Amino acid sequence: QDLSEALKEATKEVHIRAENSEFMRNFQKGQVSREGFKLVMASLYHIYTALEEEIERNKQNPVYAPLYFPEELHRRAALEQDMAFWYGPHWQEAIPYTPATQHYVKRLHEVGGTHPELLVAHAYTRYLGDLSGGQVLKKIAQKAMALPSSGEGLAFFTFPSIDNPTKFKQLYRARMNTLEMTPEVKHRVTEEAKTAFLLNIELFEELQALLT
Ligand code: HEM
Repeated sequence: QDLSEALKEATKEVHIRAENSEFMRNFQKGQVSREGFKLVMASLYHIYTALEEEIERNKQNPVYAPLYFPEELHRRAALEQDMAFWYGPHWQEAIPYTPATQHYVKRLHEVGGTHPELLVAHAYTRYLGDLSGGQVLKKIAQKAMALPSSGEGLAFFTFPSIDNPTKFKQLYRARMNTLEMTPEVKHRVTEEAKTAFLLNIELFEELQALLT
């Protein structure tokens, strides 16, 4: 059984739960506020910053290397543009860094520093979702907040080096399936992907509480 299928199957239940967190439910319905959106985007900025520092650390490591697609997928530069848009030119000092974001970042560094064979779980959880449902969420954010089609403020959701998100997803999946894989590693990759999802759910629970 292929890793990319194992992961999708192992995370389908927790995905249903992540979509039905209060924050994403509100989001889905078009009820995102500028404050809420700013909080989540500032949190992703720290998260992707951590994920991508660790992808760099391990880019030559064969437990990750076949998924090294910085030009196409990396999000940090995009989030930096979005932060300047939403928080202004001194965004670096304005943006929050919540404890639930700190927790996710911490685990990202643990995985990247000490269990890099699990980094694929974290890249899967974030990038493949960004290439799928992320595009749906973009449209909702755009309509809710009157964001222009020109893309300012939504650089995170825009992949200028991928023509077709779905084709790239297929490539990414086919490359996932070339990773060297023992039952040990596979079993723990799918577990870690479930933790990645939980860390996101916990971020969302946290943000909702901060907002209400
Ligand atoms: C309201 C919130 C969300 C909506 C509406 C949503 C929507 C979707 C949709 C429509 C797909 C494609 C389904 C398919 O190809 O069969 C999907 C895939 C995915 N989503 Fe989500 N999603 C949401 C939240 C999340 C969150 C919080 C994460 C992770 C943190 C996530 C991660 C993924 C991943 C990794 C995939 C690809 C699954 C695979 O093909 O292996 N999404 N999302």
